[PDB]
Amino acid sequence: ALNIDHFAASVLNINLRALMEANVTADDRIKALQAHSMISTQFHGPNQG
Amino acid sequence: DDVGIMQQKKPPTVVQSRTDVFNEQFANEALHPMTKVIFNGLDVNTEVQP
Amino acid sequence: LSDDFKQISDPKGYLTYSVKYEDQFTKKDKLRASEADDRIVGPTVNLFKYGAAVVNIDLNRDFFDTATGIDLTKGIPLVQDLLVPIGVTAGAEQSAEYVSGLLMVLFKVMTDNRLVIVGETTTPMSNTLSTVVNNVLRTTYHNNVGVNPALLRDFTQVNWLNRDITNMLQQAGTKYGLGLTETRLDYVRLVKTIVGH
Amino acid sequence: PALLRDFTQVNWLNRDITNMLQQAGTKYGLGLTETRLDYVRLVKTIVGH
Amino acid sequence: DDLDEGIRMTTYDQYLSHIRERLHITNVPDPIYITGASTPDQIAASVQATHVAVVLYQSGVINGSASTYLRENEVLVVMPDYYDVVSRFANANLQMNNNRYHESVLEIADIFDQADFIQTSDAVRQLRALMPTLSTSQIRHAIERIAQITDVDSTDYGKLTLRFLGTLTRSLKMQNAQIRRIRPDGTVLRYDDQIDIEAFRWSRYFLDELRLRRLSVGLRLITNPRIARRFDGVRIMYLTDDDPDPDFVPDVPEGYVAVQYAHRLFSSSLANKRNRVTYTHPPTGMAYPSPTGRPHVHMTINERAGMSKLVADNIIASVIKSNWVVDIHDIEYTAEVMTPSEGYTQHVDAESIMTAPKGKLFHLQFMDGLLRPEPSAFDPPASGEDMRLIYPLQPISVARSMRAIVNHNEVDRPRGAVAPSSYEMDTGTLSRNGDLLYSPVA
Amino acid sequence: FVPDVPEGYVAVQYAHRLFSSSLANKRNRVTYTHPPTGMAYPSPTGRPHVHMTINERAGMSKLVADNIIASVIKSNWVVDIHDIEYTAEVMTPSEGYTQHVDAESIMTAPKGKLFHLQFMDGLLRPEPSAFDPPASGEDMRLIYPLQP
Amino acid sequence: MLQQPTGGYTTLEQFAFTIRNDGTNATPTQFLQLLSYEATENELVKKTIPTPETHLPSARNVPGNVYIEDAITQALFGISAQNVNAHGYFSRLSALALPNTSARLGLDGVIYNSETINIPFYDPAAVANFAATYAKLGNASTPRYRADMIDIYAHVGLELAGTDAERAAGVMPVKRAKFDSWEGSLISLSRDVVNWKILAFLIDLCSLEGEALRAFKTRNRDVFRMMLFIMSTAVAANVVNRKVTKRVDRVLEYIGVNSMRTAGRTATITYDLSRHEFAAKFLQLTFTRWN
Repeated sequence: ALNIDHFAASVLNINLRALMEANVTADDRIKALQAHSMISTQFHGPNQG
Repeated sequence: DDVGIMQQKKPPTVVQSRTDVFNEQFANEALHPMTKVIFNGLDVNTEVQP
Repeated sequence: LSDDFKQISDPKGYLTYSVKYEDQFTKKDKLRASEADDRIVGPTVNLFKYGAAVVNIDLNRDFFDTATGIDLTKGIPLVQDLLVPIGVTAGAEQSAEYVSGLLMVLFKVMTDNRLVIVGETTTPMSNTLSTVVNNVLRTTYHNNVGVNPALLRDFTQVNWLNRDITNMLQQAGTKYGLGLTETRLDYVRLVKTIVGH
Repeated sequence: PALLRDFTQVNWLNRDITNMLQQAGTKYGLGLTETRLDYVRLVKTIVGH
Repeated sequence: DDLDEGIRMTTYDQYLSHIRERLHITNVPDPIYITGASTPDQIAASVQATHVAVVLYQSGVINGSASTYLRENEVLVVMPDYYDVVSRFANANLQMNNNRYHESVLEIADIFDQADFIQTSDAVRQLRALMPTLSTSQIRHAIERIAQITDVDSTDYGKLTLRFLGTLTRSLKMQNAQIRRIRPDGTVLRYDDQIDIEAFRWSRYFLDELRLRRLSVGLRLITNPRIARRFDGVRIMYLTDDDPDPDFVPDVPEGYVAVQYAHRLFSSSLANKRNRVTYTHPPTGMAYPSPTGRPHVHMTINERAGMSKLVADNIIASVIKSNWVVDIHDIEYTAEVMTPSEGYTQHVDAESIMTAPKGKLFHLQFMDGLLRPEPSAFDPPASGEDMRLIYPLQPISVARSMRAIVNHNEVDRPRGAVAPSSYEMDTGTLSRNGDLLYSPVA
Repeated sequence: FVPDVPEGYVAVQYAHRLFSSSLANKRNRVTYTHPPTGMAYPSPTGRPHVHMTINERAGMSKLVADNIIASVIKSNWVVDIHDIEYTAEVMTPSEGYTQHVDAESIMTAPKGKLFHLQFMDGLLRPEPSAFDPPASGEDMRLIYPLQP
Repeated sequence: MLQQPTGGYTTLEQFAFTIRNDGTNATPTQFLQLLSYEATENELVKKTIPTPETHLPSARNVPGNVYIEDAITQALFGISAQNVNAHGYFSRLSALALPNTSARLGLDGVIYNSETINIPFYDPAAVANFAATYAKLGNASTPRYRADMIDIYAHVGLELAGTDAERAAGVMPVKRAKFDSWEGSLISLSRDVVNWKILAFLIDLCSLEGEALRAFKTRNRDVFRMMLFIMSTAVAANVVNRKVTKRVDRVLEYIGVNSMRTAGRTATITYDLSRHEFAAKFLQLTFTRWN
């Protein structure tokens, strides 16, 4: 509970909800890499999730 | 319950048996909790994704 | 006069506290209180710093010192010589150096002679204390400061630990409090008066 | 050849000594056995070893 | 049963030393002899006069009605030597004579209810039995050392010097030395009531009230389960897991055959083309020449001094390659907990744990590691890691007021964290006379 | 000599799909699956007795390509390879062994390579004496043929 | 002691269970409806359960004042528990089933050696039959004794959305749960269930007999369904939010199948690998004993 006005307080709250909610796992970045190399290249590493 | 920032402490890991003839003796080793890796110099994952 | 026993300002004690800190567990809330809210419950806060691994009790490293042969670096009272093989030379380390050291720590406690003297004592005001630390103090706390759990009733950010302390100091089964307390042996003049601290 | 009743690697010999020495017939001993005290002075004099 | 009641047996020599010289101070007729016939009537009536509550056993068989009078009235019997108690009273109908066995306790000599005597308590005997054994010259040395540490000179304590003989030494090991009067013959007389002053009535030789009251309080700190930090024995196993706290005794698995270690069950015999050290299974009588493939057992080494180096290697290899559970006893160690961060400072070997001298106590540190931050989501994995080889079975967790004063997110305790007990946080009140009492409860 | 599958075993195939990385306790560790039951087994210990056969070493992540061998020594795992060529030859009791293949170069090497092994014969081996103090230590075999 | 009430320890009312439906609390019966069920073309078969090996860890008595009841409730429902399956706490508990032991289970859920006056507990016989059965969970982790997981979950589902003609029969079509939502609702209910004193519901599930049991199962059929749902949340794989009208809705992806991980790392509570090892061997005991 701070002392900034209700407009800026509303802006920061809505800007935070879309970051927490909208999800992108490590796998989604690993799925994109399989589209920029010779087909059949194999990726391993960071846990899917 | 949180992910550490500063580096931690290790046993550390050591390599041992590989070839097709061992003839081990079980002498020494660490009674203290340690780690033993089969393959020499692994840890291969150099790609960083910004 | 004969003068059998000598007097001291503050008592020592046989059992003390130890700690092993973890230098990576710091809370980002720098809390604050009053000066009399600080003094009474002060050094006890700096013995239980947030992020302490183990806090155990044992024999005092001071009272039983090398001036009386007693040596304890390991946690076990080890004396150098008491009972030993005679014709044969002594060993570098023996288990007998313990049964003999535990016999020697029993000697020092027996030949004791000390009288506690009220010294330094100061009195705080009701306006300068929290309503939780106010009831603990009888009227006058002994000058200097003491270490004790429950003295840190409401001064730790450790939210879980704060719970059991309040529960145990509520069930009427226990009552903590430091300072000048009421006594049976009172006003008994021995050139000077007997008070209970 | 009795004081080594549990110090030899040779297996057959070990069990045999710890059998005829353990026997309810004989027994082995070493060192101070008893003492003869003095009448008037009251000190140890003739010791059996 | 109940491991209590029944009848109270004591050896005759223990009776004469403590009980006989103490009931003798008062003017009570010596304890009545147990009758060969039955006297379940006056057993306590003649015991009433003596106040001792003990009855001297002599000869014959104790009656059936006298067998139950001893059980109910809490009276004691002293037999010269107990090979059995069967024929002493002939347990008639129920089973007692020598079946449901005895136990071991202490009396503190409370069966006087008479003050000014029996000052010391139970715990002083425990310390004496805890002691190894002291020889005459060892006691003399021990007296000298404690004397010279405190400035008190001893020019010639405990020996007589005649000018035409030299320097003859006496012993210094008395016991309950009650200064009494000699008769012209030399034979010890009696108390000498009405004469002798009375100052020679007792006592244990200490500075009146001051020492006896100081010793009484100080003796209790010595026998406290927080000071005694010398743990015995170590179990050695090869199960591989990570545990938050130390003093984790890994219980023996479901189905094992517990074999007593012998200097015989390990024999050397030919297998294949070479000579090998072979195990011999006691219940089945088999070979197993290989260091591996042996049936799992629960070993227990008592003598870790006579074993050859080859036997120790077999023992320390079968634990690894066959999941054997081995055990040691003569090993003595002082354990102290170690913080997760930084790691270990000293590491020992599994070969030195089999050759260490009997009476040389080394310290081997145990890792705590209860509070340790787990790794991040993105990092390299692991491949078949840590194997731990040693385990305490004392157990070691002794002195801890509280442990790990860090909050787990958010308002709850971390798994396996303790708080201070409701005893070190209770300032009581003085006695109705002289010492500290509790709250009290309820 | 070709040692077979001892007794209670189950033959499973290989796919990188059954070797995934997961989290247990406080560390990241490669986890098995065992398709006929679908379990976890986060460590190279307590793994059910399998007869895992590998057709090709293609997508063998060097970490999980190693973890199989580490499980052979601690769970009695019997594994297979089919694309390997070798020209091993019989050797006499004396002169022992000279060169030997590594237990890691036989798992993460190019498919085309032809490396040779070295095998022992020992029928004319000198036997031990009559009365003698036994020496300690034993000797291992990790790679067997199946032809014969 | 409180002796024991005939008809349950859960008919006492001093300690009950109320899910916090936002600003206003409610009853478990009242909450279940806000959820509807979507039948998908997937089918599960009710698989029989294997018996539990009898070999609870031996008695040790390390001095810890162990919060056994607190630890249990934490792992199943607790939000990101740590070291739940460590060996030391259970071993101490198993001492409880022993006839004639100075070790009483506190009413509040804390175990003691000897006793106390200021604290009332459960009569030694009620706890004796309790620890006879839940001490076993202790060693659920061992390679040999360890319990299943990918199959006990064919039961979770029938109960959560089990139609009555479905738990009458054997097979139930794979359902898809969806109910109204308040955004932080999944974590919010999980934060709340942790304080139910779930000890009370279990220490009487082994003491109640032939008739008192028939009445117990027919009343608390909800208090069970509740902790089952909150538990089945961590397991199912995908959480999809539907934005309709002015409403917002949470869909739990598949009630009856172990995805093996994640659920939603953010939208819900997650299960580590030392959790499937635990919650599994738990359900293997309550279910069997339950039916």
